[PDB]
Amino acid sequence: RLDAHNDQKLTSWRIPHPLYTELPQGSKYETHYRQSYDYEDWARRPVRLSKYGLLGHDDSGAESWTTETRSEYEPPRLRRDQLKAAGQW
Amino acid sequence: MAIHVSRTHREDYIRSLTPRPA
Amino acid sequence: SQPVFASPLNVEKRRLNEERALMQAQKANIQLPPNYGDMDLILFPEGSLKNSNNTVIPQSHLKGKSVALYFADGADPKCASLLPFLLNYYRTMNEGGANQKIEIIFVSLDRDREAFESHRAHMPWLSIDLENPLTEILKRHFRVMKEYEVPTYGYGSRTGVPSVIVIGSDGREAQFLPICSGLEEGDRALLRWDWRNTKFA
Amino acid sequence: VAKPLPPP
Amino acid sequence: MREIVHVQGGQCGNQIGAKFWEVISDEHGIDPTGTYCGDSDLQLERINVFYNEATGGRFVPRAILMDLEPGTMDSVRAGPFGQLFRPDNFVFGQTGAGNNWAKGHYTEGAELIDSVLDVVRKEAEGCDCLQGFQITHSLGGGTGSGMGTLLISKVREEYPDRIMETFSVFPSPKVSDTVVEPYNATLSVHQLVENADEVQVIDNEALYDICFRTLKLTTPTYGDLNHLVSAAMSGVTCCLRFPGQLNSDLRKLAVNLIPFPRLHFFLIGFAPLTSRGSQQYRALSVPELTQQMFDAKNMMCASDPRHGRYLTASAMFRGRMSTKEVDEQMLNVQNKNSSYFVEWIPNNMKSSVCDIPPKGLKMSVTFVGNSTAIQEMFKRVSDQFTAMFRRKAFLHWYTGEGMDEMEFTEAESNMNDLVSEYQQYQ
Ligand SMILES: Nc1nc2c(ncn2[C@@H]2O[C@H](COP(=O)(O)OP(=O)(O)O)[C@@H](O)[C@H]2O)c(=O)[nH]1
Repeated sequence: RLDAHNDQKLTSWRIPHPLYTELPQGSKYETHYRQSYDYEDWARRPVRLSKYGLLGHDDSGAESWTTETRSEYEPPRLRRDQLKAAGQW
Repeated sequence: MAIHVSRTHREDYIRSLTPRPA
Repeated sequence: SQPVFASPLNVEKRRLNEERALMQAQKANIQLPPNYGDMDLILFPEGSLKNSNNTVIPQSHLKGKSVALYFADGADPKCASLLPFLLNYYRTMNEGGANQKIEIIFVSLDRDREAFESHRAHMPWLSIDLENPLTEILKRHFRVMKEYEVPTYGYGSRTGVPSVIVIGSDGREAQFLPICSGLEEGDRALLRWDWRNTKFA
Repeated sequence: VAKPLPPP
Repeated sequence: MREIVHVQGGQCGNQIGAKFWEVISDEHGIDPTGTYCGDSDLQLERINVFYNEATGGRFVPRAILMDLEPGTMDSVRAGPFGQLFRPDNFVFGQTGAGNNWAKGHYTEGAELIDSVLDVVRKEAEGCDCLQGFQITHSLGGGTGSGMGTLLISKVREEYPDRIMETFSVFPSPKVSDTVVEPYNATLSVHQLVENADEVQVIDNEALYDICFRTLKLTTPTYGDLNHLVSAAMSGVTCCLRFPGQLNSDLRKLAVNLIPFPRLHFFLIGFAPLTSRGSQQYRALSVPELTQQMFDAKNMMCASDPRHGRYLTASAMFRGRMSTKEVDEQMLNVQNKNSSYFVEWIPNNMKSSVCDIPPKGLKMSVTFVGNSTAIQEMFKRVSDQFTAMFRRKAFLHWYTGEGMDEMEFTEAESNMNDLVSEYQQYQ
């Protein structure tokens, strides 16, 4: 019923009868900022909080743990190999 | 002071939405 | 004959060596049955030993090595405590030398498929998989169990899980590592692992 | 236990 | 090797200590069923400081949860990580010390000494050589302030050469819970100053003030407040269980800071404490750890250090530090805060290198400070206690069990002697 210039928007309330069916709850937003500067999904993107609790500022873990002696006092020819991959000379 | 749901932009709404969403 | 006489390894040993002693007997002053020093074996078949990225590694790689079977379990909390200490000792002996020096075959006592996968993604050394009956015959050959499920043949309980143990060429017991044993000296017994007379020739 | 023979 | 004996006293010490073994099990990777998970070398390499192998492969904490009201430790059972402690490590209670220092210390706690000193000397003698004691106990209630300090007197008098440590939460001037605040406050302190090695203070409304501004949370529970304190507990003994370039022992911390035997009271901070809305705004650098840690509002005790002057203090960094960017900048904060540090000690400030960070961080820092800024917090303890004591109020329940007028005045005079000793050293 749109060929005759429909003037009553009551037809769009038959399906969302309880208003708590989560289909019309926050489904549209038509302010000028979201109609001029907006890309495909970079508005409704969840933010990374933590995975180790409130003390976790971000993700480091114990798999990234090596002490200063074990990290750099390593066997020499392995360091000769891995610096060769990144400009030893 | 009235306290509303995290949808409303009254008092804080950025970090208030994240740990207990509502 | 070592370390036990009643094992699936040594009963297949005393079988296989005996008919080929018969093959030399009817072909020919041979003596029957053949001696223990005269018997020889292949311990691990062609498709047994699997490395980290799940490709075939030949048995021939194991010359000039100190190879050791590490009885273990993912859910066992003794094993979860001894696991990074064995990770330390395996690491520091490989690149502590110009040639790779020690080697551990991972032989497991896990519940199911997914249990071994969680206990294998963190292992650098070789392993044997559970559905192959080499795992079952090896644990009776070394007399290793959690508790008494299967009846031992008049034997006791030599080790408790875990116990890493260095092996010989013909399956002989080389020298014992008492993680939990009569010595029961935990978390340090990998220091006793010498690599001079324990060579897999 | 019965021990292996040392190398002669 | 080194062993630390943990004791939880009072309602607060049980909840704070519950979140201590929450975070320590997170550092070393212990599944709450007892087994280990994490497959790292250095997590359990030094594990005997807080754990004992129990011939099942599990790691029982060396802690003794201990009170007189059974409900608050029964909720430790119902809560997470209540399965690690031994059942023998619990000292039961039936009557419940109802916020009375006299009931906790003298009369009803006396028959529970024979069970808690029996279990602490059993776990002490089970090792080769003990290192130190650590407790968490409250100064606001009765089962923490009165009966917790019971344990302090015997353990010091039967292990004199060893050291001990307290995490003491204090009554608050702004918010008023447990109307018998200053009796438990003064009665705990004068006994504490003669049988404690070093005591370091925690204030409740400083913990709420952190969670309001720097953490920026609307309404969480006490579990967040215990998370900050467990961050400080993890820090202050991180090097006792992890390596470092410039190490730190708990009694290294004692020798390097305490001048004089009468003053051993410290102020505790921890950094970083920033909201997740500013984690993208925060590019984690060594100087912004230091300026955060030298912020009066970051402190876990709500005593303002701008009024007082720091005598000596120690900063303990964790993680991977460019240590010259640590220590010449640790000079650089001494130089701008020339009026915030005392004049007769060159190098008032100490640096420490713990080589392992906490969970979810590349680097953190734990602050401990011997300051003259505690004398204002002890000043309104004096003003509260004198108002309670001007014409013989609130204290006949104490004297009904054997208190004397002679000894309350000694509690007041000893602690006024202590706030006097802070006052001259300015
Ligand atoms: N930091 C902290 N403080 C607490 C906790 N529970 C209670 N408190 C404080 O302790 C006071 C209650 O007295 P309390 O010491 O628990 O009485 P008790 O049962 O005799 O130990 C209140 O003022 C609270 O602010 C907690 O879990 N953590």
